[PDB]
Amino acid sequence: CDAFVGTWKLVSSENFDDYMKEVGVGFATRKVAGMAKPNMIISVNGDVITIKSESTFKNTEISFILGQEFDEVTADDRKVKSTITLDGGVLVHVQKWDGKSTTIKRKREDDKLVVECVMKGVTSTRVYERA
Ligand SMILES: O=C(O)CCCn1c2ccccc2c2ccccc21
Repeated sequence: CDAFVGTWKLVSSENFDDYMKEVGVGFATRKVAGMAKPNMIISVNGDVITIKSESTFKNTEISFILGQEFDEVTADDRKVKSTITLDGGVLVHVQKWDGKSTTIKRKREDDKLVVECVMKGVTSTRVYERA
């Protein structure tokens, strides 16, 4: 994946509070996270992909190789087992913790980067555009 490379700003978000709630995010965290308009910076150095998220809420960063499981501390402080693959141009990211699972799909659509977050019956869609 490298059509994903760049700096991306959040411009729209749907159902993100519902999603965080379903994931188990406490109210105090949802409040600040929900108002957040993060900048997402994606870069690639060989087989290592780095995704940063910067906002007044929290700075986070993951570095990974496609198809190799890694430990992630999420923005909401979950300790999860993450695996990311590239599937028909789609970056598919699964987080597993406590017998639960959530999926984040990042895809390129026109000049948008579209992020779909799924937890149980809840689907949240977030759109980023180049900074
Ligand atoms: O990438 C996204 O836009 C949503 C998935 C990752 N993510 C955040 C990104 C920016 C700000 C807060 C959060 C957040 C909060 C809880 C869980 C996942 C989260």
